[PDB]
Amino acid sequence: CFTVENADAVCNLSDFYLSFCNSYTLWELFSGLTCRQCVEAYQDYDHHAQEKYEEFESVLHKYLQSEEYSVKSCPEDCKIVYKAWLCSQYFEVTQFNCRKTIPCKQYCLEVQTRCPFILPDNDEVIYGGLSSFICTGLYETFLEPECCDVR
Amino acid sequence: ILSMVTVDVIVAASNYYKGENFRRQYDEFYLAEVAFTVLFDLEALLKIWCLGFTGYISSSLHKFELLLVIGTTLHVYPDLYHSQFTYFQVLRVVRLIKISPALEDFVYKIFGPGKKLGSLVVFTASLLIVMSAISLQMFCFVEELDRFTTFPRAFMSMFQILTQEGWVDVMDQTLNAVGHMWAPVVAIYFILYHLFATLILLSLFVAVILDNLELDEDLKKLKQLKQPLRLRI
Amino acid sequence: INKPWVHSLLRICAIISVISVCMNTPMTFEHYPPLQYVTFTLDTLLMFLYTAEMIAKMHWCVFDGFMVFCLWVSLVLQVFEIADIVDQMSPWGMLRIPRPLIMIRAFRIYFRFELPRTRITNILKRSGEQIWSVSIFLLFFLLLYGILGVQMFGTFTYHCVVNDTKPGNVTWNSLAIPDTHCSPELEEGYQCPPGFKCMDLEDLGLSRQELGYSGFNEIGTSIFTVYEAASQEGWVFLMYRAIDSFPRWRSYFYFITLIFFLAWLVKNVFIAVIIETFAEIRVQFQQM
Amino acid sequence: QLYDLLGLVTYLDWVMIIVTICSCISMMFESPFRRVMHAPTLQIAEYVFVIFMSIELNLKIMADGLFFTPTAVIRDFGGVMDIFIYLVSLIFLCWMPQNVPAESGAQLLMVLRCLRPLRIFKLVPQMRKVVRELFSGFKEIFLVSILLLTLMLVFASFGVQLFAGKLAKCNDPNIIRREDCNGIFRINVSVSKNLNLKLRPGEKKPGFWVPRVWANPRNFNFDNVGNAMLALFEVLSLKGWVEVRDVIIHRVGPIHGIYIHVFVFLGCMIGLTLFVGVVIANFNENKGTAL
Amino acid sequence: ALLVLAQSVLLSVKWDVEDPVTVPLATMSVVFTFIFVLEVTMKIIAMSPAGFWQSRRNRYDLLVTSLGVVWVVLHFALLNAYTYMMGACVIVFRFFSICGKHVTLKMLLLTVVVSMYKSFFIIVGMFLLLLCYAFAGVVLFGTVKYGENINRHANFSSAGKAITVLFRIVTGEDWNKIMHDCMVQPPFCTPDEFTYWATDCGNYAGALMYFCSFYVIIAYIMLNLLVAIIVENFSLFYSTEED
Ligand SMILES: CC(C)CCC[C@@H](C)[C@H]1CC[C@H]2[C@@H]3CC=C4C[C@@H](OC(=O)CCC(=O)O)CC[C@]4(C)[C@H]3CC[C@]12C
Ligand SMILES: CC(C)CCC[C@@H](C)[C@H]1CC[C@H]2[C@@H]3CC=C4C[C@@H](OC(=O)CCC(=O)O)CC[C@]4(C)[C@H]3CC[C@]12C
Ligand SMILES: CC(C)CCC[C@@H](C)[C@H]1CC[C@H]2[C@@H]3CC=C4C[C@@H](OC(=O)CCC(=O)O)CC[C@]4(C)[C@H]3CC[C@]12C
Ligand SMILES: *[C@@H]1O[C@H](CO)[C@@H](O)[C@H](O)[C@H]1NC(C)=O
Repeated sequence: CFTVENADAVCNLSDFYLSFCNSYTLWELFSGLTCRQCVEAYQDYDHHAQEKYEEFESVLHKYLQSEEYSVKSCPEDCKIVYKAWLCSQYFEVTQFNCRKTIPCKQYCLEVQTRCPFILPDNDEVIYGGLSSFICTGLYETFLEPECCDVR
Repeated sequence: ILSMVTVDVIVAASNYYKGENFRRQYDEFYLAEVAFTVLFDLEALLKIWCLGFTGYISSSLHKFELLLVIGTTLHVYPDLYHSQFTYFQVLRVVRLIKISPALEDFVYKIFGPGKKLGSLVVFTASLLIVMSAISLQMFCFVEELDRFTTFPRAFMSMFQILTQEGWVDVMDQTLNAVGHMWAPVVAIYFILYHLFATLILLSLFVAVILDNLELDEDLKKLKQLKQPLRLRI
Repeated sequence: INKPWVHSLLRICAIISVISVCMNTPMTFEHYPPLQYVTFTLDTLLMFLYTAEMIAKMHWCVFDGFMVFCLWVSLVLQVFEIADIVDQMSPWGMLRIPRPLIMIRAFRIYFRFELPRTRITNILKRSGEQIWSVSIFLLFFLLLYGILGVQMFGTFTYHCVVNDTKPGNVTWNSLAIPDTHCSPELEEGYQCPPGFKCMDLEDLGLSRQELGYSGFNEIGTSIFTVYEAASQEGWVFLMYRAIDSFPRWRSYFYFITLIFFLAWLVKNVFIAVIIETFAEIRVQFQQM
Repeated sequence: QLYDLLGLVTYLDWVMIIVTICSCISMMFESPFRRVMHAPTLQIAEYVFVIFMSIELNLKIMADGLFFTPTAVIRDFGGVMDIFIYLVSLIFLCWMPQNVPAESGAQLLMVLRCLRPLRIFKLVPQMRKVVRELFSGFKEIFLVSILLLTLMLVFASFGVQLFAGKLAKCNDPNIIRREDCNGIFRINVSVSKNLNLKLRPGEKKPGFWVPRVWANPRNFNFDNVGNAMLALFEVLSLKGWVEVRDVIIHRVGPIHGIYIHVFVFLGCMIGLTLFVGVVIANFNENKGTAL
Repeated sequence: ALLVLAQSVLLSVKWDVEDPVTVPLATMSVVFTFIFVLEVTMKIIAMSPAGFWQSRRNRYDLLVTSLGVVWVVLHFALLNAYTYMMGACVIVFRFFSICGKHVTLKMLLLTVVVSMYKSFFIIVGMFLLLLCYAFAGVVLFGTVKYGENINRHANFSSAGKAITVLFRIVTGEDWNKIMHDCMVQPPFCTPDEFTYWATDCGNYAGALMYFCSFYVIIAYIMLNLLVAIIVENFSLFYSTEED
């Protein structure tokens, strides 16, 4: 319950949450994925995730049909799942101190389950109605690490 | 032979996509196609032996079948497999038209004398070619415009205008390419071409087919002058 | 000229000329430099052949004279542009605009009529008069719908944008996703949700070209848009813009009647005309 | 003319027409959040219609008979349709479930219930006349449909044989190889199709980050014969066919651009004109001026 | 006829109070009316009032002129949006009145009106079929997640939206994209086990059958009845010189 603020102060590791990706703790990432350079890299990854999340939030805010596109989904869940998905992708590590957990991969599916249909630009490639956010390719067997169900 | 062609077409169409992992130039489908081509060659040889070359060629359907046989014999060449010649592989299904005499009679009646429709199609092709060339020579040099940078693209654009799909988008892009001083004349030219294509040419097709369905006037006059229920149980 | 073989060679030469004019293109030479010379050879060689006829015709011909003159002009322009003194991207290519028309010569044999040309001329004249009448009908309806659009639908230029957008800073990032119109009225049209507000991008300084030509700002543009909609191409999007930008009933009535009248019946008038022409061909000729 | 109009059908028939109009108007207000099963206000029309339909059937069956009579209530397709509609409505009334799982028997029952307006066709003689005139040319329409089906089968077989699995491209244009497009990339978002604004040099188009995937286009593909047939049927309408043309040309080479074009010539320009000619010829035949 | 055409062209700019250009135009619209009044007065003072009344075209012209005179009287008193819209409507009707003046255009107009009158029953049949399909569509797809083409405009959430979308499909614009939007299945959409109104997933086979049948039946068959009606009526009425 101590969000990492100073790179030097930090260095049980199981109680120091990250700034942006608060769902994860430094201990697991150390386990699966000198300490000053590591913590600095962690902060850089968090900064990049913050930037991309802000970009996505700005894009979504302009979607005027935000509360009508689905009767079973709301924008807050879409934002939460996007944040978790990005954090998991930068932090491809199994979480151990979860209380309830699911594979991290399915998180992207849930995105396209709850997030609105964003139409991609067709200027140099004809997408033919292809959704911006999809996971499974042509005849690709989708299903690994497990991590907290932050839903 | 009808059942055999039906089975051949069904097998050919059954070559659905399975996976990128396994796929080879030689497969059960290729062997089946070679076998069917051999059968067609045997049939053609027997037919020519019996009826003679002159008798065999004397009728249009036999010429068509011979042409298909040659096409599918070239098709099975391993370097030419799955090439354009695959068209000749599917054209075999045309033979099935002979299963029902009613279908053949309907085809002959509705298409009528081939001269009219042949003239119409050649006229359409010639008009499309000339207009595509004209617009190419008008627009090929225009910078920032790719729709007319080559003759094939100009023909694609004109065919699109004929179909009426996205025609307004092509017109808008052309007006964007040219300066505002020249936009009006090019817009007028495109509008006139679209008007001519949509209102007359398609109407010409409709009228041609309608007249094909229409009976001959002499036959009309001749025929006109000449001229147990559910409870049965 | 005497032998029919000469006519056959002339027809094949006309086909080759059409192919050559189709091939001549700056990017064709750029991607395939060698063909730049090939097009030259035919362009001159074929010309020479036709010159003979011009020499032999001294003892309708204005058509052949104009075509051969166009051939001369095209060869001359080719000579200058191969010397590299005139840019290949120059507009001078327009001088080849009438050359492909030579294609008609290929069918001239079929165009020749020895039967009583008077009747065919009468049929074509009657068809021309009927086509003219239906054209006036269409133009009158288009003008009517154009003036109605000018009066009813104003101009489609109001759009929702981010609250803090400033003039001259208009850009992709300033528009809502998807771009949605308004009516400034508090009760009519669409209202920007909170945090956005809509106004005229024309006032911000955007040019007409970048906003698109479609609209009802003037009678000319109004009839242009009416014809575009009457083609059944993009009329639904225009209708949606109208609903978002103006009262719902106005757009529904206008577009429903426009589709009812112009799209179906008026178009069918032309098919009716051609059917009557085919009937007259059926009787007048008595055989075909 | 008013007297003739009022005498077009029997008084019972007029009452039935009015009742059907009331019922369809009442059904027009049904919505997923205003279901009839839970809205008593909409029940009245259904109840009145069913009661009146029941009495009509009761009166007619004892007057004409259901079978083996010179005149019967059910002797043509109209009687079959009316009996079917009444039985569906009565079953709906008797059951009227409170929970309707998606794609279940109850949903099918509601779909059948939706066929209610067709009664006007049988009840009004002019609608019967126009239906008969339309169906007169059923054989010719069927033959034309078989011809189009054969052409579509030819082209679908060719497409499945040649293009199977070749239309798939990774969603990221930058990468060219399947194995090399993994992770995340930045995809732009459509703003306005009609707009053609220029972009300032120091700005990036709106967009967000999405994963790289090797996926086929959603609207069409040629993986199997069924998908090819569906794609060709879509191309018959002349809507969205330019996207198919561009996709084929860019992803399978420009030569295969012939394949689509010829189809549009054979299927769209001619094929539908066969339907047009058949319908016009049948109309003239029925009018009686064909000979 | 030329004066009527000029008055119609006067409507080239939207009449609105804010724009000053509106005020002059109205003025030039007044004088024409007075001139037109003479054309009526003449025709009603050259002929007996009954004689003028017998011709229906004269009745229409008199009604239009009276309405225009009323608009002139109102304009000098109120000078509001109502007056401008009334004047625009009067000018529109006067321009539409040109049809009787010409011969060929008149005959074509009679063809069109007779065609719609005789196709009334076919149009009612189309409307009934469209209503049936609208009921089916609202039942099957009343709650579908918004997609490529389903949006605020294209929706099946109510009967009216279904009618509008079906009419669009009859016009054919992007029907296939709507169908594929209705094709959405998991994991794109959230399925429900109990009720269809609590789920956003579409019906695959239902969508295929629905849209294919609707498009084929309406577009390929029924409109050709209107085509035939137009053809027969145009042959009936339109007729140039006969040898
Ligand atoms: C017999 C009649 C009725 C039909 C006439 C058809 C010709 C006008 C067509 C047939 C083949 C066409 C050619 C086919 C292929 C090409 C390749 C094409 O190559 C490129 O465009 C490459 C450009 C690049 O990629 O940079 C240039 C046009 C050209 C010569 C085409 C020009 C027009 C041709 C000769
Ligand atoms: C074919 C028949 C049925 C009639 C169709 C009308 C066309 C004959 C003409 C008449 C009005 C014309 C339009 C009148 C006005 C304009 C505005 C013009 O835009 C500008 O004036 C901006 C100039 C600039 O920004 O520099 C572009 C051409 C356009 C669309 C013209 C295109 C051709 C139109 C539609
Ligand atoms: C006299 C002639 C015209 C015969 C017409 C008979 C129809 C009225 C039949 C044919 C199809 C039948 C339906 C077929 C299937 C079902 C599914 C069935 O669904 C279930 O509830 C069972 C499964 C479950 O409950 O989980 C209920 C009856 C119903 C609506 C049937 C009701 C009666 C229908 C509409
Ligand atoms: C997004 O737009 C930029 C130009 O602003 C372009 O370079 C980029 O390729 C586009 N995105 C994709 C996925 O092509």
